Amino acid sequence: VGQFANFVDLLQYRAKLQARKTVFSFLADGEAESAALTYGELDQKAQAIAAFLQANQAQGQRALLLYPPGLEFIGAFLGCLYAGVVAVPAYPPRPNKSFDRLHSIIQDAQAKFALTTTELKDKIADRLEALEGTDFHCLATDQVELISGKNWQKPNISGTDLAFLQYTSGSTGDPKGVMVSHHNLIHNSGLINQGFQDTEASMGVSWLPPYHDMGLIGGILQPIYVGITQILMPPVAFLQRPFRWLKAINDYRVSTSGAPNFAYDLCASQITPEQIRELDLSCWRLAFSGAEPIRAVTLENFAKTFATAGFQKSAFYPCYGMAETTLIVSGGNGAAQLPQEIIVSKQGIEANQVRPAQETTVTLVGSGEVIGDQIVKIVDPQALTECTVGEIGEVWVKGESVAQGYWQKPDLTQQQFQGNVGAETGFLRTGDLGFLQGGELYITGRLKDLLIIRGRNHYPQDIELTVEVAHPALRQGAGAAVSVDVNGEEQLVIVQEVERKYARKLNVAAVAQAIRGAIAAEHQLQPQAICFIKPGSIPKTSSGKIRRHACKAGFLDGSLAVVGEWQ
Ligand SMILES: CCCCCCCCCCCCCCCC(=O)OP(=O)(O)OC[C@H]1O[C@@H](n2cnc3c(N)ncnc32)[C@H](O)[C@@H]1O
Ligand SMILES: [Mg+2]
Repeated sequence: VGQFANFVDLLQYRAKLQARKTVFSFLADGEAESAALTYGELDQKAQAIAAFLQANQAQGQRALLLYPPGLEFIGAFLGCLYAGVVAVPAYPPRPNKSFDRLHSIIQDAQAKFALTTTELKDKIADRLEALEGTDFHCLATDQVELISGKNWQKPNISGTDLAFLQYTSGSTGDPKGVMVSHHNLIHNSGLINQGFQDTEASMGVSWLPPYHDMGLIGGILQPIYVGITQILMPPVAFLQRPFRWLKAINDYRVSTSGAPNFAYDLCASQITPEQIRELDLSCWRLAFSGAEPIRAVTLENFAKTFATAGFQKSAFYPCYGMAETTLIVSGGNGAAQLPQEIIVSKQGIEANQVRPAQETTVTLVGSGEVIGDQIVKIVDPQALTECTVGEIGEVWVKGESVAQGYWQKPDLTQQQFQGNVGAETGFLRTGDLGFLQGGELYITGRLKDLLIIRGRNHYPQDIELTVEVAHPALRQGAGAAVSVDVNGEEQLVIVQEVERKYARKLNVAAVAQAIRGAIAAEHQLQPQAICFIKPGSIPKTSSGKIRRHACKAGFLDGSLAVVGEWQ
């Protein structure tokens, strides 16, 4: 299984050894099973979608995948890998909504094809002719006869061949196209396994969106790499009823499931004690947390709320990675059983220094140990010099899981993927600030979002966290801290969402004073402005990640749903 150069060779091996073993079982409601596929059935569907793609002239071309969460997406993705089509996964179009995001990906990828369901094709095909022209082909893959796979021409695949374009969320700018090779998929899959240590006997459940990151290389490809059964449900099922995630873990004895930090909080806040009494989570040995700052308070609250249900905090597996690194770089608590946490000086962090406080203290959770034969270095963003111990700098990654570059973006590719430091070359600039401590990599935040006000460095998420809890009328997770230029000097602007219940009876001055008071105590900062926005109006990615730069653009252009303003 570890001699496989690509996932096409690998699934074909699994379709022989475990043909009748169930690979994916989809619960459309997060409760009852709706559909399933065996390794043999997944292989056959893949050869058939492949043959449909090759006859449709898609080989060597880029194809958008537009599918609802389900097994059709999975089959279309593996069909593209079998066919030699560069797949471009994306969130599907939704009703009463624009296709701007989708057209922008089509223009960037120079895609000639959209792969979708019969239902969506009948609703979007003419809109795609309007936007992309007649030479663009919206194809449906859900009604391909399985006998078509007899006409599949196996491409001569090498690991250096490009498999798919993984587009970034667009939190810091425009989505960029990550060129993920076949070797990138195989190398990182092994890296996830050197850390997760899963076996053919491991069970998995995943509500994560299948389009990108943890949902695709981990929720779809890792089950196939390890030869295990994965239970899958739509993210909306978990979001509406978080108990469905933990009930599935209990029901199928799931060993390995995980999600971003916010999901652990929602499970803790929205699961009743009667529901906790229906749970047995002793089966959960790896509970991963990635794609978002891991907060120490969230780890403790989950461990405390669910210890009666058998959850152990030793199961928490902190992990870090990005699309430019395929998926994972660091993970695990090392020789420790519990996620390593350091208590350091707040003002020190604002000064790129990690030191004890002698000064308010901050608690930082490690994002894991560098997994495998990859090399992580902490470098100064401007001087391109390697930071010493206790210094905070840009995380730099050199390894075989580093993507080939950004699609049709040559200048940015040389800048971010040709990182030179001292006598070293070939490093990827992650754009993430952090530091090395205890063999563990800690992450402080994103460079492009870092706020520099009054000669001090301020992390936007640290300020957003203070504002959300300042008044009950503020919606948590729906706020942005941005720097605007006032007379040549940088100042702080807060764009925060008000709660739907508090929108009509909102005391702008009272809540603004609660906000100014909290930011001054914790950050010694005075907001130039506080813009209160309507519930659900914050510029967000398709994932839900806040676009802070677009909040500053909208404040400066007046495009926000303003229900209140302070200046
Ligand atoms: C059968 C068993 C199943 C197997 C499952 C395996 C799956 C587990 C591996 C997930 C490893 C995590 C990667 C996430 C990718 C992504 O997140 O994709 P991407 O959209 O490119 O965002 C990138 C930016 O997210 C921010 N970020 C990511 N990790 C952060 C952190 N630990 N702490 C703070 N910030 C963080 C950061 O800023 C980063 O650069
Ligand atoms: Mg990024």
